Amino acid sequence: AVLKIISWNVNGLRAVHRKGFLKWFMEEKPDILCLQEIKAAPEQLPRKLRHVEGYRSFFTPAERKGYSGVAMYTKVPPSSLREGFGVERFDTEGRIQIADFDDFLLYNIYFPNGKMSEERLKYKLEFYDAFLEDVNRERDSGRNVIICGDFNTAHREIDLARPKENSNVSGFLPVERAWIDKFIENGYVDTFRMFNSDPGQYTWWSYRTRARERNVGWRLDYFFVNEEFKGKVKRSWILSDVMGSDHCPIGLEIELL
Amino acid sequence: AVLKIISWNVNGLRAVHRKGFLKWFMEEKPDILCLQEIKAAPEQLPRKLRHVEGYRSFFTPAERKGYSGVAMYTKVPPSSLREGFGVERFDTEGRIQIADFDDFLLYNIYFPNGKMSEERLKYKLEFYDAFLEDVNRERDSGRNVIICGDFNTAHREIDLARPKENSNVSGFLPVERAWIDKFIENGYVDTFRMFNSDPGQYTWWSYRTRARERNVGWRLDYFFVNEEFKGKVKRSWILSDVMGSDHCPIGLEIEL
DNA sequence: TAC
Ligand SMILES: [Mg+2]
Ligand SMILES: [Mg+2]
Repeated sequence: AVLKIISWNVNGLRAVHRKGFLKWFMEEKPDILCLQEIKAAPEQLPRKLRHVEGYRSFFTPAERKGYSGVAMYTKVPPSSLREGFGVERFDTEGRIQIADFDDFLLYNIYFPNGKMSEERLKYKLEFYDAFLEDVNRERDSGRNVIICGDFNTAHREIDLARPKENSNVSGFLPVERAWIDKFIENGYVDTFRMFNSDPGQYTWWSYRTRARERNVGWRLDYFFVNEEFKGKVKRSWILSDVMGSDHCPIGLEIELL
Repeated sequence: AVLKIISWNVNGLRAVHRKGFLKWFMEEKPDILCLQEIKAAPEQLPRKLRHVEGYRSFFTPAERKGYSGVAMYTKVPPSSLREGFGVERFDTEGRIQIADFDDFLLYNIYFPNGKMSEERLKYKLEFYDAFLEDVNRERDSGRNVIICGDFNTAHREIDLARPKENSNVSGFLPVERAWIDKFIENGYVDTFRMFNSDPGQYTWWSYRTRARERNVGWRLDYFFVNEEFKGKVKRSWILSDVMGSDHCPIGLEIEL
């Protein structure tokens, strides 16, 4: 069987809903949909948006109103849902969904943005570490893992149009890039890079200066899998033509027998 | 599907081979690669360089040793290959490959350089004309055409850092610039200019005075298509960060 | 910097 997973930072779920997100959803027909940056209060979202037919939905909102939050729609009944690493400061921000689908755990993570201050760069980097711990523990216990979402970092120079200009900016600091190196080094694989080695493949573009249409962007959204499981991924692609947010969606297809 | 074509004046194929050209090739994975200025004698090129796995290769060398020559690597063979306009003085210089891939003909042309003398400026301008005749005839017969390579001319002031300084130099003469106007006027489209209107977009830089790193260069390498076919090009870009020659590669992507 |  083929299983299709889509990840998308929607930059506010009401914003894209007004833009016809539900129509794109019914067109795309993923088995599981992972969303980052919901912003809205789940209980007071449109009923049509909470209960889309054929899917069970899960919302993990931040404590702060109108901020962060993630969500998962799934055709597959999950055998558990965990919403944190069990570390207070990392679990109150609405960044974490870990869903068990038997063949694999699926991590839907909105990784912190480090731009706004030095405090938040530290917080991001330490979130990186807590996530590595968590996924390693699950992986060593024998679970296959799929990790998707917005990492807020471009891995290599190939992953953003403007590498030199940003070597000093959060999202392309050598500290952040080393963590991804270390993460990969721990037995995890950047799925998109299994199939496509071309530059100019991006998932986020600045709203300012017509950047998307000039294709001056970054790859911030990844699907990762543990090494053992990699032979199950048939494809990993970028849905470049889907608009409505400063991020575009990314797809994963896995084959399971 | 999506088909990727790359055009690159390698300024001598041995020179860039030594510089790790084969490694860039395997990184980039074009469906078709078009190369201008081979210089070397095909039969005595490295076997690794002639027979790269996954590609058929075609070399069209000049009669003159160590001079000019063009080449095409292609994952999918063409059904025909023509190596000239059928005009003697234009066809002995290793400047011309016309490959038929059914959906389109692909012209891989190393256009002549007019700097060295008045004789060669005339030769270049008349080569321009013979090429216009040819592509027009193929286009009128209904074929879709992609033309790529080194035109040895910057079209407009936007296409070189130093326009006033060179209004008197071959490569930016008004005579050469008018021919590109007339060529476009004949129903052909400068693909790069469909997507990017910024200045400072160049494909060649002088080796002297750190010109590349000061970005004082020229756009001399183009992908052109006939008007009818233009809706099929998804993108046309310059691969600025690829080194090894005084020219950098340019890319085309088409959806068939 | 166009040799
Ligand atoms: Mg956002
Ligand atoms: Mg040269």
